[PDB]
Amino acid sequence: ISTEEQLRRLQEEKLCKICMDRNIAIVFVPCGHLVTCKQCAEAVDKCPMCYTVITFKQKIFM
Amino acid sequence: EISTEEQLRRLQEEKLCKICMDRNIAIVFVPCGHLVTCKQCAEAVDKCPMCYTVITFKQKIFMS
Ligand code: NI
Ligand SMILES: [Zn+2]
Ligand SMILES: [Zn+2]
Ligand SMILES: [Zn+2]
Ligand SMILES: [Zn+2]
Repeated sequence: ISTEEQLRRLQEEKLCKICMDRNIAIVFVPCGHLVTCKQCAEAVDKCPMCYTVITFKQKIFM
Repeated sequence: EISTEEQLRRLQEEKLCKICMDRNIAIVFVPCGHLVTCKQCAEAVDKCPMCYTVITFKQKIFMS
């Protein structure tokens, strides 16, 4: 409910779901999930969230 | 950015389509990688409205 806690929550959402250090920076084609930072995207050939095979790793910019 | 409040506001707003600001980004542009528009707003553009790079694909993304 508090501002700080809402904030902590959104920050935590932005984090790579594999290393949880760096922010997400890659979108998986073709499933379209935002899952990993750039480094961690080197370790995966299938989306961790939906297991779709990744045909391409697009770099993103907000 | 200068207070927890503005930090919150920014993280909340950056989810929003940058054109209409009425709904979440739902498209990433290939090849530039800009996250700019909801599905509706991406319909009209053939170049990214941020960097003007020709768009070869509008990839749907899941952002909540
Ligand atoms: Ni509005
Ligand atoms: Zn990572
Ligand atoms: Zn996926
Ligand atoms: Zn829009
Ligand atoms: Zn662009």
